Order: sequence, then C-alpha cells, then structure tokens
Amino acid sequence: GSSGSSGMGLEEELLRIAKKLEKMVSRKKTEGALDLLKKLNSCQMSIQLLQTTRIGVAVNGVRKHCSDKEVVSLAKVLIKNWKRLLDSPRTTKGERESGPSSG
Repeated sequence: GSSGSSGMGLEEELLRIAKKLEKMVSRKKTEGALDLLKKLNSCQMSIQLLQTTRIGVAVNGVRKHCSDKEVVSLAKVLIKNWKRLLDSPRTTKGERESGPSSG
C-alpha cells in the first residue's frame, strides 16, 4: 500500500515477524527473536490470524530452537496467551472449589 506505517494492519506486521522468525529457525540462528516476540506480545493476535500469520508455529519453532529464558519466556507467553486466543477444541479437566460467595 501507501508508504508509511500508521493505521490498521497488524496482520501484516505479524506475518512479517513470523517470516523473520521462521527464517531464523530455518537458518538456525535466532538472534533477534526477543524483538520479534516482543512485538508479537504487543500485537493483537487472533485465531483467524493465528492461521494466516501461523506465528503460533513460528514462536514454538524458536522456543524449541532456543533454550534461552527471555527469548523462550516471551515465546511461552505467546503460546499461553495464544492458548486462550486459539484455545483449540480439546478436552481437559481441572477445578478448584466451584462455589462463588461462600460465607
């Protein structure tokens, strides 16, 4: 589109990031993943986008090709957070006292 970045998009930056990550993973380097991850964290992710940007696999790709803490951490958060965004359809269990207002 027109030159300059100011308005709507995200989906673009998201993809641009993935590519960067995906590339890094491919080249097995991952140097500036944090920066990428960071943005992601500060990028309104969505299920539909999770498929388009396919960043979900990008992050993991790093979290796997990276044993760091910060680069791995943020990556985890991206997974967790996305875990809620996408939260694929699966069965699970877990409950801790189900009773609001008890007293």
